[PDB]
Amino acid sequence: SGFRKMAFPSGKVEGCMVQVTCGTTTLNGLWLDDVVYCPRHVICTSEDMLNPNYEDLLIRKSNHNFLVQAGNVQLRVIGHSMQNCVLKLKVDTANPKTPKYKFVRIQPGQTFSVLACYNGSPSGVYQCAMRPNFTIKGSFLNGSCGSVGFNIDYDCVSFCYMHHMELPTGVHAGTDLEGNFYGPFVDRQTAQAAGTDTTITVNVLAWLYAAVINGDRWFLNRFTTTLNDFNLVAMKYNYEPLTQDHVDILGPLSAQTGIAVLDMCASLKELLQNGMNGRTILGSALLEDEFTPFDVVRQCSGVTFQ
Amino acid sequence: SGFRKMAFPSGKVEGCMVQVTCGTTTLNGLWLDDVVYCPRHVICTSEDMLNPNYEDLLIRKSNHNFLVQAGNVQLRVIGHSMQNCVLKLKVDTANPKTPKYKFVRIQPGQTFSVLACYNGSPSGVYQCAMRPNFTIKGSFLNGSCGSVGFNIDYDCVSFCYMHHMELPTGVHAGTDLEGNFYGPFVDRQTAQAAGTDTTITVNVLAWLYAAVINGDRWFLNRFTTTLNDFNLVAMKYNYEPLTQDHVDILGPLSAQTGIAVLDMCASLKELLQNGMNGRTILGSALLEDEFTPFDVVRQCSGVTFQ
Ligand SMILES: CN(C)C(=O)N(C)[C@@H]1CCS(=O)(=O)C1
Ligand SMILES: CN(C)C(=O)N(C)[C@@H]1CCS(=O)(=O)C1
Repeated sequence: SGFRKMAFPSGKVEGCMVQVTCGTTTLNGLWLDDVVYCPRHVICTSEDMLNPNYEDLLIRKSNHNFLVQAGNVQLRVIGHSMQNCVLKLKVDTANPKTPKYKFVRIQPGQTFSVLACYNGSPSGVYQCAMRPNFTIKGSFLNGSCGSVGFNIDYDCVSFCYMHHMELPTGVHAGTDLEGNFYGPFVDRQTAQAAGTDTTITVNVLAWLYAAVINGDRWFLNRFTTTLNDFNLVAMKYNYEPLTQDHVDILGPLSAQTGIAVLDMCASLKELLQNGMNGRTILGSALLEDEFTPFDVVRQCSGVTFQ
Repeated sequence: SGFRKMAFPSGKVEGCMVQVTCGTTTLNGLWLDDVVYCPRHVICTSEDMLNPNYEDLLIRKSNHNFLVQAGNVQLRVIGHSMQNCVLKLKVDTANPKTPKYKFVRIQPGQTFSVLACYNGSPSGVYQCAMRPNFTIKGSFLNGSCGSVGFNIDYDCVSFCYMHHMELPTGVHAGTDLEGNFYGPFVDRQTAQAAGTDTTITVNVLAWLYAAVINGDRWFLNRFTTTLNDFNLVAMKYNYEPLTQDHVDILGPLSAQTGIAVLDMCASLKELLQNGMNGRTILGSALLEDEFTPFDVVRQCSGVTFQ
């Protein structure tokens, strides 16, 4: 027992990180097979970032202008192409450490691991959720761009995120591995609006199930509710509306604990209206929304990768 | 910017995890050079765990009774010895993935990464602190024993923890890699007392510096204090006493932010006396104590490993 914000083991992704340099800009790339994927803004000067014409900037770049380094080894670039907001650099060597992998576009509320990197070297790993406003709350400094987010399914790495930028508010935006931004964001040094950061209701309920499994039971109340009643309260507190699809996904946790999903919703409703009165749940003083129902099952049942 | 509970990249340690089986008990071992390290309680039946005589139990075990599996490969055990609460199994093959490494015994308040494993396979990675009562608050299920805690210094892995057990209160106890428990705990299924879990004051102050660096400034107050005044308040709230050694360690953070350590102590004193009034700091509703001053510098300056 115990319940922790747990990332996937990072080794499979560590073996894919390289350094990409174009002129005076260095960031991270992802080397899979004989392609290196990186943020197209590698081609930009700080001046360019104000109003970049990526097509025009790219015309001045040749294969030999992209410096790709895998630890000590230089990779030879034999082709380059722009796909949305990423560059695909074709190299003459397939990554010998390439894992089984997929490119997936995740939905808001879904979680993933970030391997934060600088100059193609890993600094750390942490768990993130795609926020309902399509931002993530990460830890990224200058040079971290091209760091990736991923999930592992036994032996297959599903890459879902590449880091591209920080909003003036200090939240993070990026793309899938086809170079399409999550949300309405663009790779330009312009003021960009994050909308309302709503709480991922289904994830809060999953974590309340985790709390019960782990003996943290004080918040269980005598009440039930309905989806419409709960949602009328969820709306007021900027919680995502809970759907029958969400109830269905929580079924296995409901079954393990013997607590009906709607009873757990009534507990959550009282926690929203009354707060925690200075108490904690799994060591948090607020309602945690970065565990999915799949995350809770996974952690509470000890599923393995290799 | 942003500030996250960040583990070390896990790849170097993933390459060291193996499965150890003795009779009907399976747990994890750590394969470094031609030695596999594991919890000595691998030799125990659930009956044995009530009052084990490890010396007597060990007499009935031969090299061929320890089944060691590295993914698909069986390792051949050519020797075994008990060191405190760990077994050292000598194998005929040096781990080809052995990193540069050290065995270190950490102090309470120090942080490390855990790679949670089952049957020699990694499930996840998270950051822990050695609590002042020498427990850790982990995420460990049946089979996780022999999972290790570690720090990385560029290319060298410092192993500091091996998981051995859960207290009836759901906190975790284990050893250094010489098999000496942290704290007064024993590898026996007996009721064992965790003492007071005090807050790591120096770590709270480091995280308050991280908050300021990351623009979360609302808690900065107009006051200062002294070490004796602050400590009189720290004691009442079960905070560890702050020493001049602690002030010294916070010097670089004090220098970066221009906030005197004692001014930050006066801010912390008001947060203890008055609480957060429903506000957050780096997305927490409580004062976080599992970042060291070294952790904050490291994360805020993007230091790299390989
Ligand atoms: C592309 N990179 C690396 C960035 O972080 N940006 C340009 C931010 C966009 C919004 S901003 O102008 O505040 C900075
Ligand atoms: C050795 N292992 C794997 C354990 O977790 N224990 C025996 C705990 C000691 C205290 S207990 O008796 O509650 C269980």
